[PDB]
Amino acid sequence: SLIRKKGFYKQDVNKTAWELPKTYVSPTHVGSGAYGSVCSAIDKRSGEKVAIKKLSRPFQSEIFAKRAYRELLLLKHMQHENVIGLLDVFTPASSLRNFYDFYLVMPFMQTDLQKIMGMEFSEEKIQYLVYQMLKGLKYIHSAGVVHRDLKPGNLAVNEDCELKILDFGLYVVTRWYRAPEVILSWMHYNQTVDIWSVGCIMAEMLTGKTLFKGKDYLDQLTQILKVTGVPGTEFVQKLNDKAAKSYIQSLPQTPRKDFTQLFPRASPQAADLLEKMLELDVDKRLTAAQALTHPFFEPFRDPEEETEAQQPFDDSLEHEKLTVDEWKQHIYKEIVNFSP
Ligand SMILES: O=C(Nc1ccc(Oc2ccncc2)cc1)c1ccnc(N2CCOCC2)c1
Repeated sequence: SLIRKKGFYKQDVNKTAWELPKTYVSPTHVGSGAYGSVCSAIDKRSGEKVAIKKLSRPFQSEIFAKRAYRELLLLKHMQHENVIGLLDVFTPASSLRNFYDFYLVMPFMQTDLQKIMGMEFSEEKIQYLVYQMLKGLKYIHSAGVVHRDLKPGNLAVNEDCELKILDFGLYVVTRWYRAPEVILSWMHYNQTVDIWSVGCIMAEMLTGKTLFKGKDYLDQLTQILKVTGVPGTEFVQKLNDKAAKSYIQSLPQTPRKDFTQLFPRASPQAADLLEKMLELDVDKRLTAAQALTHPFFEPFRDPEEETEAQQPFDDSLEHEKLTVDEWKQHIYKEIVNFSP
């Protein structure tokens, strides 16, 4: 019987107590979040900088335990350059009675797109970043996983502009990057909801300004339609929301675009790619794989880097309804069963 496993040491980080293995040193506060907090550290074994996430009271309710479990499984399942992944998982606990929390170890990312946004952006930089986005999206999609909430705050970068996607498999919150069909639920969505997000993010890189805002979903829609133009009969028919369909048929039918005019500084190839991602029709909107073939990425394209998951993300317990204690049992085993 022990207080914590050997080789662990107690240290305060950002005025909270952290219990870390010896191999991780010089922990340094990074951020405090909704369900945990993060620090950086040096893996003295390799001297490389990692990020360590302390889960906060993951076992306080079935909802917290599932979520914490889900994050672990997803990070573990994805193996891709542009998708955040797992280097290590640990807990100071020595038994189930001990089991209060666990730590996720991941590669350290200096910053994110939300924090370096606004600064003009050359098209070459845009080509490079967006190309990495699409590759990561192609990978998670191929595993049957959609992000649903892609945003600059979710795209981590280092100083070399290497990119990894975060937080995949997640009144009036801001929904600037969200797909119309999700905000209005006016037809069923596919994996190309994330592509809409990429379009909004790319557009913002080009101009320095958020593409779509609005106090409420209707004003956002009005801003979206200024750009996409009012959709034609082919699209209108696919709508499963008759009230929305009515509303759309009753609008001043303002024709689409000329994205060359909406983005008067964009290259033809960039405007063309934008046109195909900012597409209302979820059946015509580009997939990640298809957008990767676009000429806008010619200088960076390497088909070999455009991998797919070999296996679909398969959580048999995704639907299950279990007791917090049972959840801890599974999370506990996964941690034991893990290997770096
Ligand atoms: O990226 C993730 N986690 C994560 C991202 C960044 C992070 O902090 C870092 C990482 C690297 N460098 C700096 C900070 C810590 C955890 C992540 C992936 C997939 N699913 C996630 N969840 C879905 C279920 O509930 C919410 C959690 C989280």
